[PDB]
Amino acid sequence: ASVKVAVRVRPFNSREMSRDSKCIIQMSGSTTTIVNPKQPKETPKSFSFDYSYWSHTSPEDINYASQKQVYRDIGEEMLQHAFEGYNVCIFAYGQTGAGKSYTMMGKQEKDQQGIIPQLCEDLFSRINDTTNDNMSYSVEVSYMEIYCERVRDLLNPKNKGNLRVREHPLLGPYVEDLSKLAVTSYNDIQDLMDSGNKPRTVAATTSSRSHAVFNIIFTQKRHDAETNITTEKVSKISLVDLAGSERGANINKSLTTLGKVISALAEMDFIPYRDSVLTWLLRENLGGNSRTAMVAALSPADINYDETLSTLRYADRAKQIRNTVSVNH
Ligand SMILES: Nc1ncnc2c1ncn2[C@@H]1O[C@H](COP(=O)(O)OP(=O)(O)NP(=O)(O)O)[C@@H](O)[C@H]1O
Ligand SMILES: [Mg+2]
Repeated sequence: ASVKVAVRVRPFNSREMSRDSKCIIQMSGSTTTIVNPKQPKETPKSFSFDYSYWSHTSPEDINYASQKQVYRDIGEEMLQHAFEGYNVCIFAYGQTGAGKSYTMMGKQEKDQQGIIPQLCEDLFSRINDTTNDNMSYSVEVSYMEIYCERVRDLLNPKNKGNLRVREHPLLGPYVEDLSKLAVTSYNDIQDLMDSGNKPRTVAATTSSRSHAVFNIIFTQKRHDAETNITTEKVSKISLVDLAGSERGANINKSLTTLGKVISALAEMDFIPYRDSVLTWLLRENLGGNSRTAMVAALSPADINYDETLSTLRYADRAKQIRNTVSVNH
């Protein structure tokens, strides 16, 4: 199962309009072409991707990609693998201010919800539409923050101590004492989501330097009538919103390493998964038993050409990543 990759271009931001920025990003079909505003006559660079989201204009535009449409595409696709029993992972990557959070979390207001809110709703909606009484479900959630290789339990602010990332001798990495709460309804998991988004530390001492990881352990129990054993079907849903690649540093280790892992996997001995908390935890999502997808946010502005071309190249490498996947039953 190769890593699926989507790119999404947002509208101009205040910094760009103030510089009379021109749009150097062009989308057609599954192709994305970027123009070099420095070398206009150089041949433009095109990239092929599984999903191309043109969100530079507005919803009044027939060719605009909305939150809903982005979700209903790669969002339902991954949620369905989850239902199939696969571990799943969707992570947003890109330049600081490119639109990673808008894509993953969006705005809790009218029409603006991102992939995480929409997936949670869909997940509960589907569970509640189950008509087979032999099927029962359990949804547990965890939300954390990674900043300077330090882990914070976003579902438990009261705790001011950063959690320890460990390696279970047989079950893989995991954050110690990370809250894992059970929720029986969309509203509950949404109130937990809002609570977590408020606890997040983006203060002002500027732009996001931390990564957020939203984990849902979705368990499907099937009851067999004749003998009383209950087969469990488990799938972990990891929704990641990283810090912008932006434009001794322990504030950026995870990001730099993430790029190395991505490239070394695309090249495929040995990978620095352990060089950073971010790559250590998501090890299995990167090169392991997981259905993984990347969503690459991109500025449409000429002033961000290097940053955006950089993104497109890492987005391109990810596509080359292949993971051995097996349903968990
Ligand atoms: N598709 C979109 N439509 C409308 N506004 C958008 C869209 N994508 C991003 N934005 C806005 O542009 C800014 C970038 O948002 P997000 O907040 O999405 O950035 P990152 O998450 O790109 N930033 P950072 O964490 O600092 O690297 C925000 O003010 C968003 O409201
Ligand atoms: Mg952000």
